[PDB]
Amino acid sequence: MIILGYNGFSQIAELFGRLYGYTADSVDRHSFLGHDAAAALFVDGELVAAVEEERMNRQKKTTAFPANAMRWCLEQAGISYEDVDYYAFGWNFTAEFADAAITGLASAPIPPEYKFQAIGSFGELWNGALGRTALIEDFTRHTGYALPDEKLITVPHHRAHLACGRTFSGLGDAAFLINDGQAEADSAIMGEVRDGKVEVFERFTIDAKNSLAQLFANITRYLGFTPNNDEYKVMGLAGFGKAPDEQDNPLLTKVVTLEEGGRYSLALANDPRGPRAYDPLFDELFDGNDDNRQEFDFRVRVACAAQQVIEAVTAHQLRALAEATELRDLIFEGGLALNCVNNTKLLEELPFTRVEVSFGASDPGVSIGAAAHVAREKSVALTPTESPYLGPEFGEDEIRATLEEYTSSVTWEQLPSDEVVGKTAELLTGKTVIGWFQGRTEYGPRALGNRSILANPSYADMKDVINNRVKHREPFRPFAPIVLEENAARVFEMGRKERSPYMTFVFPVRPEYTEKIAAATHVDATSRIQTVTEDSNPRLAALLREFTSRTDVPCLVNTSFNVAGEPIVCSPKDAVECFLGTDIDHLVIGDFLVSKR
Ligand SMILES: NC(=O)OP(=O)(O)OC[C@H]1O[C@@H](n2cnc3c(N)ncnc32)[C@H](O)[C@@H]1O
Ligand SMILES: [Mg+2]
Repeated sequence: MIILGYNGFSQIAELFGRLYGYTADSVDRHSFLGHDAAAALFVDGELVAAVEEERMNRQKKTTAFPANAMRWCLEQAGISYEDVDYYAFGWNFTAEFADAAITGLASAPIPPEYKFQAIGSFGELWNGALGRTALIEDFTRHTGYALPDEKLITVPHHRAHLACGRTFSGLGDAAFLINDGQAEADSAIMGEVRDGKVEVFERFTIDAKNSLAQLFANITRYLGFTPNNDEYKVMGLAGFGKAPDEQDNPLLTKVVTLEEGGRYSLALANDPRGPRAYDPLFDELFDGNDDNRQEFDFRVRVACAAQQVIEAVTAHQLRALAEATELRDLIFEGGLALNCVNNTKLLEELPFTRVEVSFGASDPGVSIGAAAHVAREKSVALTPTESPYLGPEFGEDEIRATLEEYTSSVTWEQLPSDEVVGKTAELLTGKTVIGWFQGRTEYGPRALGNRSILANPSYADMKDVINNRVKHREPFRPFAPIVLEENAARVFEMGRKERSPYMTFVFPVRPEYTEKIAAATHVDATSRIQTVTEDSNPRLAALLREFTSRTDVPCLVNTSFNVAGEPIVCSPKDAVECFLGTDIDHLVIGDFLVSKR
């Protein structure tokens, strides 16, 4: 039983650019489905391989067919397209949905002129990208394998999110919340998993016009940031501000309405100007004009408001789900689980003992999920696994061959394998920013110490220094720390958590370490931490013991290894080209210590 799950449409790029004006140069360029195209391959229940097409084609959140990733996934498992039993697509645009979607459109309080325009666009998206026919054509043009209808199973988007979380959570019977920007028809659902069987409580299912995630997205656009690429900047800005009273939160009274059964709805959900309608309504709530919106204290006030909406709405949803079932082990998946601040708050302030958000809570995870969903259904007992390190590895010979292609630009020494960790630790004792390239490429949006820039957080000026050594760093972004699992409770206020290996939860820094791990903390006194063990990342675990024995510092800064708007480096080619395009001191890539000439 070989099952491959994927996500992408080659024509989705073209169609949104034309129909909705969402073009490659627009701030709305990441705001259409198919973003975070990828492949994930299960052989006999072991998740053998996975990587996002953004890492291969080097184009961020690429909506493309994941051709290079599917190539690589098959190569890793040493098979071809024809050995795969079922392909899993992480969207389920069936005829039944399209039947309901038109029927829905027909039945709506709208001038029929807007109705023709909408139904016709949905047609262009249907025929162009979404439909089972477009899919089979799209696959067949790109792989060269002609995909038998038999071998293609489309998974409901939200169900694909669910399948990702279950694969990595460790749990059995669990409650769950999926809350993403938009699915086929829903924007969020809740239910439970009991003794293998998923059950959606349809009573909580929120429609796509009442989208909590896309409200935050509109807010991100409002403040001159890229919606669907820069929402953390809002979360980030909520750090420098005080939350209003919930009765004093303009967005929580004139935009969002809390309904019984943990439901909610939005003013201007049915306005046929689309979502851009909220732009002037936001000016009418926050003094907004053309010399105040992209300002700081403005950005901060809004941010706090938006962040509180997020905290407020999701809190309601989960309260409801509390009575709806007995279970207190929660799976939170979908893109609103990217709000790591909010994730901690749900855990601590609500009745769920355990809350598991995976490194694939976002759409990148729906490629893994799509495959997992089909497998479990095929009674294929799934080998439990916690590892995000699912992408391309590189040998000692492939790195040495790449560094020789750059003899003119960099020098390098090849250290003995088990001395590297200790030599990098000695460097890291200084005001030194490091490139760290080891093991298989990590999956999802956060770098978890295989394609990382590392640095010593103990020096007070290190924040300013990292941002200066790696020019081309994207602003409004705080630095996150790595720590060994054992030092987590000592250094951070963990509450109900004993470990956070994916940077999915934020935690307050205890006062006795605030000067020691400064660079890896926000002004909120918060760190989006990655716990590390000899089991999860032995080389990374080892680095920390060497670094900590020398400095008595328990944490290293771990920030994504990339320039602005470029995705995380995948190849060693990628790593060196980045190292040279930055003022980073050194690059430790496998057993090699690269320096510049
Ligand atoms: N399925 C689909 O359409 O893609 P998806 O599941 O990846 O959507 C993620 C959604 O979460 C929003 N989002 C991203 N980061 C966020 C954060 N920190 N807080 C709140 N919303 C966030 C983001 O703007 C987007 O609306
Ligand atoms: Mg999604």
